[PDB]
Amino acid sequence: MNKRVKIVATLGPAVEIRGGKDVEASAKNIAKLIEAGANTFRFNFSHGDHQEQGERMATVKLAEKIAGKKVGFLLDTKGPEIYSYKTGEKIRVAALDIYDDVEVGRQVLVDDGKLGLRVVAKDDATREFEVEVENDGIIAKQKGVNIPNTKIPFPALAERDNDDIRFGLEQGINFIAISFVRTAKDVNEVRAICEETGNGHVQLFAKIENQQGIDNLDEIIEAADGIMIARGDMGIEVPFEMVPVYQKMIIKKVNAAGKVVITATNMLETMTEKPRATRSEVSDVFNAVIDGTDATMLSGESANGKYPLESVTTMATIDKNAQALLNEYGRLDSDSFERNSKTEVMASAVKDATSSMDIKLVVTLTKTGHTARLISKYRPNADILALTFDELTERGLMLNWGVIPMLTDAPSSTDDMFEIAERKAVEAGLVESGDDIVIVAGVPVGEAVRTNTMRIRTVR
Amino acid sequence: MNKRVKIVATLGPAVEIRGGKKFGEDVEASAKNIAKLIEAGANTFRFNFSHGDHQEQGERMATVKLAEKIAGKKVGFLLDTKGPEIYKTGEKIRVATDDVEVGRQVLVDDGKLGLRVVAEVEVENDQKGVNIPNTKIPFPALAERDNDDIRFGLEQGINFIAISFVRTAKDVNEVRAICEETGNGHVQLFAKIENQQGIDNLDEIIEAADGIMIARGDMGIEVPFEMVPVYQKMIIKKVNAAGKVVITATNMLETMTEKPRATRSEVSDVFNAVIDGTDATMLSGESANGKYPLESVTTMATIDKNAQALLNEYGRLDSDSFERNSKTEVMASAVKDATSSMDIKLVVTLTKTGHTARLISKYRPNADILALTFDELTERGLMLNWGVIPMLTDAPSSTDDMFEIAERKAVEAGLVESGDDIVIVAGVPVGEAVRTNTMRIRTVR
Amino acid sequence: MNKRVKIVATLGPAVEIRGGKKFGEDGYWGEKLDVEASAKNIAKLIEAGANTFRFNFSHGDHQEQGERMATVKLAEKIAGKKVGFLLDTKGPEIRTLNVAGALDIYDDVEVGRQVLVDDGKLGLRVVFEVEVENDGVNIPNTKIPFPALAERDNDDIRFGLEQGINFIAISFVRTAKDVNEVRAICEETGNGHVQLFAKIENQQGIDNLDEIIEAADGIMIARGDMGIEVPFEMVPVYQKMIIKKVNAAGKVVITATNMLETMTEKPRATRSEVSDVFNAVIDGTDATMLSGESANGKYPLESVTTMATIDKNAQALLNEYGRLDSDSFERNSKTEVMASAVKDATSSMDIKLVVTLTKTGHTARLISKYRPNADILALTFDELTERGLMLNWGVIPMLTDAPSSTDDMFEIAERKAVEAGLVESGDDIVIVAGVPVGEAVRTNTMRIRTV
Amino acid sequence: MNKRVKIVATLGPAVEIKLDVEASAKNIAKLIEAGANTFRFNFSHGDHQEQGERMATVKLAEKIAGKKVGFLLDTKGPEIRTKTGEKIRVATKQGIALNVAGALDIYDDVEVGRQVLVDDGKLGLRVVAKDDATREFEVEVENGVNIPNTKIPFPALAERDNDDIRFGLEQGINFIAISFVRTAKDVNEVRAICEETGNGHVQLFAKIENQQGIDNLDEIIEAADGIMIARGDMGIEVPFEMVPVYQKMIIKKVNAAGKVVITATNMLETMTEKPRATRSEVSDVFNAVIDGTDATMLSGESANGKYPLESVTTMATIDKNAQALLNEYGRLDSDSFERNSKTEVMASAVKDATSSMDIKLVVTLTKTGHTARLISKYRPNADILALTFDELTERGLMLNWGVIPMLTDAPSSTDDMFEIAERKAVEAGLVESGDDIVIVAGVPVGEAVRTNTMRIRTVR
Ligand SMILES: O=P(O)(O)OC[C@H]1O[C@](O)(COP(=O)(O)O)[C@@H](O)[C@@H]1O
Ligand SMILES: O=P(O)(O)OC[C@H]1O[C@](O)(COP(=O)(O)O)[C@@H](O)[C@@H]1O
Ligand SMILES: O=P(O)(O)OC[C@H]1O[C@](O)(COP(=O)(O)O)[C@@H](O)[C@@H]1O
Ligand SMILES: O=P(O)(O)OC[C@H]1O[C@](O)(COP(=O)(O)O)[C@@H](O)[C@@H]1O
Repeated sequence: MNKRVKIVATLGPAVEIRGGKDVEASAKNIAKLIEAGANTFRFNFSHGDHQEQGERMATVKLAEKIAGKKVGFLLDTKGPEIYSYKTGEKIRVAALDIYDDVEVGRQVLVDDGKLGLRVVAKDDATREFEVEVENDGIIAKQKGVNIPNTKIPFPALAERDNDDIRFGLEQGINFIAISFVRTAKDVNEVRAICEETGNGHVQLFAKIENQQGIDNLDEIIEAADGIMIARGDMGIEVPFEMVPVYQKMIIKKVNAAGKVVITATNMLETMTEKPRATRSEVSDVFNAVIDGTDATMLSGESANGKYPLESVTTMATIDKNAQALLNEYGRLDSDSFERNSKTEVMASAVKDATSSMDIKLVVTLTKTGHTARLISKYRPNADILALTFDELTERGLMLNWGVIPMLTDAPSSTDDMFEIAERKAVEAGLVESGDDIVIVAGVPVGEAVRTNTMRIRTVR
Repeated sequence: MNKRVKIVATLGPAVEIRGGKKFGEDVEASAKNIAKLIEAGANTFRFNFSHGDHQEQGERMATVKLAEKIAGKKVGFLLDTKGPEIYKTGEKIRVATDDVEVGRQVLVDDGKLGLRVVAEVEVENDQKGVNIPNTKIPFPALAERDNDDIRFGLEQGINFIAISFVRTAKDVNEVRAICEETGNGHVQLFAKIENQQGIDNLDEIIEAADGIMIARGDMGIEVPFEMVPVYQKMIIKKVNAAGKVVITATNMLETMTEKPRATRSEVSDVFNAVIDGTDATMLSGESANGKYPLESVTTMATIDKNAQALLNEYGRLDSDSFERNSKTEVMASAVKDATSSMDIKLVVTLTKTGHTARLISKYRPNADILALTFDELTERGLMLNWGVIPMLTDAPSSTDDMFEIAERKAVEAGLVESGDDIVIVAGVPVGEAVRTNTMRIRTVR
Repeated sequence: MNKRVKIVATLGPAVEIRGGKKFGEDGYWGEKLDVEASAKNIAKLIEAGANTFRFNFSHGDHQEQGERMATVKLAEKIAGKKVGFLLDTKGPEIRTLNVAGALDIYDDVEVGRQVLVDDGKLGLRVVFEVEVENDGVNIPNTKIPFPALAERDNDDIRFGLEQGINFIAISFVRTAKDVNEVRAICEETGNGHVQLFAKIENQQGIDNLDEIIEAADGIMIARGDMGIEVPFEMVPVYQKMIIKKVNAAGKVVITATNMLETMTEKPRATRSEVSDVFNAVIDGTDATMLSGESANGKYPLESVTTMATIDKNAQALLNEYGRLDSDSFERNSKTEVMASAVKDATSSMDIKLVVTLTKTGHTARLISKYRPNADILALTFDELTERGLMLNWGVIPMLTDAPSSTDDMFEIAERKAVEAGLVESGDDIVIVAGVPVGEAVRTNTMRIRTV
Repeated sequence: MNKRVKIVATLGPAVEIKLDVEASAKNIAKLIEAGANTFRFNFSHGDHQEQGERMATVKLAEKIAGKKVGFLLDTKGPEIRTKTGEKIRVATKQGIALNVAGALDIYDDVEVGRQVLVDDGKLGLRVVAKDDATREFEVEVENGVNIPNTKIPFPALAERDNDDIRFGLEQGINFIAISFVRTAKDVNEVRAICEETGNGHVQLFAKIENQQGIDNLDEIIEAADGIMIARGDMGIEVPFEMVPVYQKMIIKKVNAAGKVVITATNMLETMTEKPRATRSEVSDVFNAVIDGTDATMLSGESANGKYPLESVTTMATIDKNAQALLNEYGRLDSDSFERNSKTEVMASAVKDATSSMDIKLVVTLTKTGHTARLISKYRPNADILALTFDELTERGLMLNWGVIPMLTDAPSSTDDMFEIAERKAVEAGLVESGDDIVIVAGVPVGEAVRTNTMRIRTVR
């Protein structure tokens, strides 16, 4: 019984066992988050340096060979960043001069948006904001400041970020989560690097963190390969009771576009410290599966928590069960999609087959992962083994709902792709004799040009 | 545009030209006539054995075999068995023989004169056929008058038998005993429902039979005349659910027996038979013995063709409720999906027995269904399934590309042209595949 | 079991006794109309379920029409039930050519048009030099400038309003203008209460269907001529699309022509005629019509009774097979939302009767738009609005005293229902009214009450 | 814009100022202004005396806030109070060991292969052998005491339970949540106390904490007046990954029954020691409102947190956003209910009017509060003003979805309840001139059994 929601697990020091408190030891430890249900590790280049990142990547390539399973490599960029008080205390506040881009009536928030300073006056002397306090609270050395609803001219791509992804593209990554995507352009420029440097295979998840990115969700979905729902920044930058509705609506739109969405931040946050999750958190990751998410993500829980292995297995088991109730309660609705291509109508016909019968497995023989993404779109009640013929495409499919990618030789004009499909499934022990599978391919290899053939086969 | 609903035309004198003189005033003359019913959209000729001798039926079936040669199209051959058979308000009268309750009605001449038995009968309103509604009278499940006729038919070469006055599975099974004992298992059996006992046992009759003939004449006398609309909707639904074929019969373009144009109730009634889900519509008297036989076929074909353009909006069958009971079904379902997802011009099934062509027809895709079959008897046996166009082809070799043969037979048929998308289903590889197991979406070159 | 689908029975010589002799007995014409004998012939059609009589002003002079309407006013008193009076206009016409208003059609019949003869059985193709194509006169797809209202129709409608009619059925409606011109006669002469049914009978009438329904009080599908003027195999699609639309408009539809035609000669209808009446009801029609079958046929009483039982049986299956859908309606007024809530109530429990205290019949029309699964008793306060309700689906009109501001209309409602013989005790009814009387502007209260 | 989803706030030291009261009265007072609808006194963290004066404190809180609220008492209910491989032992013996509630021999009920979870389902002791002769247990360590999936005959009515139920009924309460309900009888011998005392008007909420209570859900719902989903204990008694399944299915069965349902546990949990909620917490609160819950519960977040007023104002914000997405995402579907009574069917028409037109308010003239409970079940798109004529059913409606309980003098047989209906709502500040409202009542008053008539009126 396989887990179909993918897990994106952030890495950090928690798994890195430093001289007993060291590669092959902590590679044998992250190879355990792989066996536990992690499909992609996140490297947040906001909390490390290239020397620390470049190392923690060669050590995961070690764990893949320990565990036998491969995983995806995702770089998260850093992107635009910016004494206890009591109410009414009118004060003020001081590399871009954001002076004329924040206006009166805005709100300046410090630390997880925990202290509000409404800007009441435009002091123009020392270029300062005459603000005042709305609630008692702190300002600590170096904590996040968000000025919501403002459109501060941050670069489409900050070169701090430019250098970061360029280093990732040369170690060997598969995805880039772009932080603070406000327009399609913030995506296009990271795209222009992936093609310039010869890495068209990389997939871009835009992170939606503020109102600029929600009011542009369409044109961003169009330009990106996925959406990461960075709820943290979004839950400061827009009303905190609107991220449940914005999350339901993002998962639906992104599924409609045939792309991947990842639901992020705070999913098992207690389990950073304590060894068990609140039932508010088991509710959350469960509901993300019913809203249609491709993948659930661990941030702090996996990177710098006491229980890194525990929060993967936890998510894994919640995800595993919540998949069992998508028939009854599922919110995605494939029956409303326009089938906009021959491969997509085929993907529909496969969903129909799994609804009509007990299909154990769908197999697709796919060069670029297109029919695998499209089958995944329709969320069949069966797992999708995607036989592809190049590791980059294989790794590129590891966040798609239900997809199990697997390398095999590109087939010649003279070999039953249908026996190959049965053979590779059984080798993987995903089907036992008498199981029914749905195999799709473009046949005959040579004249096919797209997936064009659906076959129902019972395993010998 | 191809007529999906099939027409069963009852044969008789109205087209048979005897010594140059028409009916009511020579097989080559009558063959050029029958050739015109065929191009007009007759898919199957009916031979009602209830009115005719064995000399007559033999000679007509002669005439249509020539008609196919003239017409360049084949049709099916249907034998209608005859089977079981038999004053003013207040006159008191008796009649002479255990199955008739004192309370039953007797009706002489086509259910118009009413004898309500009281011990002895009494008239109720102001060698004839008699009905006794709501009685389980033990007519032989297999009569002998019929037993001889059926054997006489299978002799000549027939594809269907319509069993008059079915009321239990026994009445069909014993006619199916005769077909697989003469080595014509290939013959398909329509169970005419005509009375309450038929309707009460309709499920077991559907199961035994290959299809129902909704026999509305007798059925109008035997059940209350205002429930046959209700029965017609519920029989078409159930037969369809059982992957079988339902003919809707008698009185359809009635006044076209005498006048050149149909009443607006008649047009409405053919029209609604399609919307309810009929596989076929039937002309009885209208084409057997009537002044405008070809105009009756042409009118029904024109009506049938329109009503199918509205099956999506108005249509009553609903394939989403069906349970796919075999791997061939879930692929029939998956074909219907394909035709819903994009503009598909034709379904092509390569089919040894026509099983696959029937499950596809069952699902009623929005596309015609070209059936590529390898013997004349499977071919003719598919001519009453909704939307199936039977086309004889050479059995594909172990090297032939059957998706190519599907395209070439369809372009030969003139059912497709360069640009059209088609769905093609097959058993691959040929011979070793136990059932249709492959679906292809092919663009026509 | 009250028949909720109303019937329109055309009257004619078939029910009329002329000196002991029935219609067709040798020497029946130029005799003495036995009016009291003819009145209890007619009176039995009324009991058998005829809800309104059609006087077809194409096959009668003004005196014979005037006399028959008299006989029907008697028949009511025998039957102890009242019916509506319907005038069917002659309309624009051409016959073998004689044209109405002696018009010259020559400058607007283009070439490539058809010319049909006798019930559309023989075709003539304009090349008028015209060729025969196969072995009354219609000219499909033309816009012959027939006056929006001729004069013979003007005089027919006026004679009829004088006698006292409740409905007019306007022949060959091509646009709203044909309707608004008869609506002006009706208002000009005091008869603003009269209701107009447009007969859609041709391509321009169908092309203009929306604006016509907007002008009229409802539609008479006259499938006869419609099937000569448009491709015969469309009449079903048009029947279904007109019923759905006239219902979305909360107006009345009548399905008509050849419905039980075999019964005009032989005494039992064919299977396709029983089919046709059944499907009309399942389609959504308020009303089924008889023409020849009841006017000059050998079994007018039987054809009425047959239509009634098909209609009574068909209605019991509207819940399954029924084509109309009151769920997609937009409720455009507070009375409609009350109509909606009545219909919801008759769906949650068994309701044997809905009652409405209606001054104008509005609430009655809006309730019957929603096709609740009960009967509708309309208690109205004059014979004009009572009779005017008589072709609305499921509506039983009954005249009662206008309630006073010191009256329980809910007890009035129960008392009248028990008087009519529709309820017994323990039955559940929905009652609807504007309370308090003389202060409520509109039907604003519903109540569920045990008899 | 009023709030329809009710809040149950648990009171504790956190709002109270020796214990003063007039100072504690004006903390509790703005909890009511925030949205707190019913106060919960968990009678397992305090004696009869202290919890007595807190109920005295809130009723003057009521009269400074200018709104009345409800009184819920949670029984202590049944209880058992007391690294890998360690083969320890634990004893069934009493007064030696387990502090079984009211003392019991729990031996011949806990079979081998069960599981003894000490310290909040923290530690796991897999029972491996039974010492039939001694009667103790032989366990083996795996990774308060809960023993899942066993029918321990816990005191169906302990006198410790019997004691505090009677002190509440004397002090003026409204609801009793009954802990660890496992059969119908656990509500009967507490309802038999209420009818006894002359307090049949009080309503009982079965707290479902264990598996027996989930196997017996139907007959308990039949016997109780509501369910409190105690996701605290439930997460330990059943597999933690199914409490979101069981929560969704509980709320459905409870709302089909026409009874109240409360989502409790861990809901705004971080809002105890931190000032803003996790994004998994807000999604949790949000989802239970889409699930169709009548009320949402704060425990320690208002009983002993740093931010009790803020926990209620935030929960009040999430409830009023989720309520506005009920016509789109709502899991409850009233179109499937059978309409059993003539009051159900009148409630069904009120629903109809709120979907046929803009209905600002539905008003019920009710005495039992029945009609207001049938209307609430069908969840009309509008608030419910329930007029009833005594503070002893006025209080009991305060946990029903959407209903604003308001008291006035019972009407005379010579009046139009409708006029007084329009008159309360205008005084109540819920409607202005032109508002369309739906009034339901039984007429004529003094000779009419059930709720009888429905009227549509536009506010004078
Ligand atoms: O059916 P569509 O959307 O036109 O996709 C067809 C395209 O996808 C491809 O078939 C790639 O498909 P796979 O990567 O799934 O094998 C291309 O050859 C082809 O051009
Ligand atoms: O898939 P099902 O319904 O079990 O039926 C399969 C059977 O019908 C057949 O497929 C025949 O099908 P066709 O005649 O339509 O090719 C047999 O080969 C097989 O025994
Ligand atoms: O609710 P609506 O459609 O605006 O109807 C309002 C009209 O209905 C009427 O009550 C007519 O109603 P009744 O004839 O049914 O009594 C008028 O007085 C009123 O102006
Ligand atoms: O639910 P039912 O069967 O209509 O019964 C209605 C019940 O509610 C009551 O009408 C109470 O109604 P209220 O809501 O006005 O208090 C009782 O008279 C009656 O027993």
